[PDB]
Amino acid sequence: TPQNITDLCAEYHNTQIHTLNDKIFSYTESLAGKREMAIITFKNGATFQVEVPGSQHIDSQKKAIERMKDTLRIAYLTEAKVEKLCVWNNKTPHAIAAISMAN
Amino acid sequence: TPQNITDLCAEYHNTQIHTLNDKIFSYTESLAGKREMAIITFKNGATFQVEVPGSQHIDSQKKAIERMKDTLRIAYLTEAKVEKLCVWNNKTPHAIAAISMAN
Amino acid sequence: TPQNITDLCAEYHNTQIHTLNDKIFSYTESLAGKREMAIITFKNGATFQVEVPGSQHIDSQKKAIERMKDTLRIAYLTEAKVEKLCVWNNKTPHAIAAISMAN
Amino acid sequence: TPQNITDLCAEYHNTQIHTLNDKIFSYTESLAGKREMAIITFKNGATFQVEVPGSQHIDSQKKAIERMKDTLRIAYLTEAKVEKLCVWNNKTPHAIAAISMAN
Amino acid sequence: TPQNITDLCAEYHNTQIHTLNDKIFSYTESLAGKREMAIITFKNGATFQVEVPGSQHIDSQKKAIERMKDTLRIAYLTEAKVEKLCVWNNKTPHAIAAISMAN
Repeated sequence: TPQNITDLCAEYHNTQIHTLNDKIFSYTESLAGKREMAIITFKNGATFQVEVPGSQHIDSQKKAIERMKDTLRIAYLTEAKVEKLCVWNNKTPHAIAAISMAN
Repeated sequence: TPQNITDLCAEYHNTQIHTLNDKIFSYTESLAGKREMAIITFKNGATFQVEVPGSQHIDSQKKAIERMKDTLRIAYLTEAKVEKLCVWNNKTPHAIAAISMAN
Repeated sequence: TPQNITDLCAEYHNTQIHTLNDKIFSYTESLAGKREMAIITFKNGATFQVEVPGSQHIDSQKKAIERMKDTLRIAYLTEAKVEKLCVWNNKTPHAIAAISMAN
Repeated sequence: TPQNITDLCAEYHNTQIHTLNDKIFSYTESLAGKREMAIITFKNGATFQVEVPGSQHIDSQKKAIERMKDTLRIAYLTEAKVEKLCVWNNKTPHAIAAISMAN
Repeated sequence: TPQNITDLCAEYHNTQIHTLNDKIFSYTESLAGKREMAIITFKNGATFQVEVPGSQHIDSQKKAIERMKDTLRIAYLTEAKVEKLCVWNNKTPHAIAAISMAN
């Protein structure tokens, strides 16, 4: 298994690492039909989503999508520094695949 | 895919944005039959609900409704500032579709 | 839908409002068979339960019963002020139907 | 329904009350197969388990077992004082049936 | 049942105890397909995973794997000291089987 987010991210196509080293500036979540998603931003203007679950996702990802939204909410509320995000860059906003937190 | 709450809200019929920029004043939840819901208020008097799950909701919204009540409870307890709510205005109290949190 | 806990409470028989305006003094939880319940008290001694799920409950209430126990535990640990409880008074201890928190 | 943990405990065979009036000293949890359980200790050395779910358990206890592990973890992390435990004493470590927390 | 993490760990083949007595330095989680996992590190460089649920795991472990990831997240965010990890050391990074928190 990968030992860090960068190596993990590199195992997939259409991804990139963003380095934030900053707490989340805003947290948005929606229960509206077909937009059951979360959106975060950072003070540098960067915006990211956790995608609406869809046919691109495999079954094993469903619980992990829900966990990620849990993680972003509590990170936001505790002002935890986000080190890096692994994202898919073929979506707008870029779609979160992985998160690391440090410092 | 929308990049913020305002753009997301605009995709739906019978919605509007309320700007609060304030912590939640009160949090109420019920387990009584047919009233399994949450109600929040702000010190300006504004009252909002998370609706009881019903036939106006698609399968994908059900988990998101449960998440929203989780979010409102922990926002209330941490005194997190609510920036905006996207609501359906064809319900009373107006029914929450989305929330953004920021300072 | 109801604007507040008092109006919600009045939609049901065998209920009353207790106004506490105080934090929970004690929290008790059981996994023992046929007693899978929570009990709370306030400083004055008044005692309330979240009932064991039973025949009186409709299916939609089951997730709400679990949420209520989650709410009581975190309210207890954070010393959140409980404003009101809506309770069924045909049980002993009185059985919680709804809770409002406000500072 | 019982008004408190001591009365609840007395409804069962093979139980006793431990009065700790102390925070949890250590919290242990395992995902290893057939040992999916939690263990806590107190500074006095007293050790308690949440049992692995088994044939002795009824369906209604499954969620409550998960909830108790949730409760012990957050009590441990918040340094919440544990008042009493109701335990089954026909197991080693003694198996938790119920917990009370008070200031 | 085992009374502590060291004795639990010894019940299994291909395990060892690591003694950290330190808070988690970094927390990483992924929702990417086939890498639905968490990774933690300590400041001494030690790196550990919660393995992706697979066919090595029995059904009772599935909920416990999710719980473990919940625990590591909240331990990280609260700066809780991790005492020991029981790991399988036939995986790289070593795969977490159990955790103890004290002190």
